[PDB]
Amino acid sequence: FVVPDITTRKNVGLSHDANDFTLPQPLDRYSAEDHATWATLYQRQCKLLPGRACDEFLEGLERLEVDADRVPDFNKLNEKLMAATGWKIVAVPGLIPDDVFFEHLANRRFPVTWWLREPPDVFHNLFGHVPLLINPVFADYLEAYGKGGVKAKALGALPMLARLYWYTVEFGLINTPAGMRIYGAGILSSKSESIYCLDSASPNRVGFDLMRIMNTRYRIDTFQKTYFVIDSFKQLFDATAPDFAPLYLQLADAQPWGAGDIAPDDLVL
Ligand SMILES: [Co+2]
Repeated sequence: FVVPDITTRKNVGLSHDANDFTLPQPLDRYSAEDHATWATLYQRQCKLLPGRACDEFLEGLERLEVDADRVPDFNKLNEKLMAATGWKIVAVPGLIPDDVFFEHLANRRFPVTWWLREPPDVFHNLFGHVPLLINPVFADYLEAYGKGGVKAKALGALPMLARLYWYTVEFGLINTPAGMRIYGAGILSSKSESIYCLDSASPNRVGFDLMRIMNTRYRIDTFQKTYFVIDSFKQLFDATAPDFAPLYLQLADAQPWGAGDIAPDDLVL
């Protein structure tokens, strides 16, 4: 049997723009159970993340006044985000087409799935992804990433950018004098990957390298086998400076690294 998935079920009776896929945040659809689920997830992550999340992340939660006890009102959050870096969040139904996603980031809009899991949802997207948007260097990286979507689409290279996004914005680590810390949203919203990625001898921790990353496969249904480590958000922004077109064409011919591979030139940590 095939039953409707959570995206389908949650969006019953709702609409979205056929071109940009946004909708007003449907506040009336959040039940008491939704707010309680949010509060439980927020409490869980805030207990586990000190000394694991990068300090900027935890500061962003506070500066944006991300609600601890209910699903946040996007408009209220936007008042703080806009004043900090000129970014805003927009509600979307769930996963959206790549060219739409890139167009949003290129215009300093961060798409956030509106609905919550039952006890890539609103907790993952808002709690995991949004706090670092108050950091001007990280925000500029996302904008530059977005702006690259047009060229990538024209060259059939969106999956090569998707690898960069996955291994930075979703699953990135940042080294600090106090020890390795986490900035990837997929880790920051996770119950246990937050532990494994810092504490386990199992995964590879490899120094950030743009070409290497864009040549690296990833898998979505398991903890990462490789994490890429930056020294600064400036390293991410600076990585977007050159022309990606000849990088894409070089990679198009190559065999990608597997998700668990170590490459000959890796700086291994
Ligand atoms: Co994500």
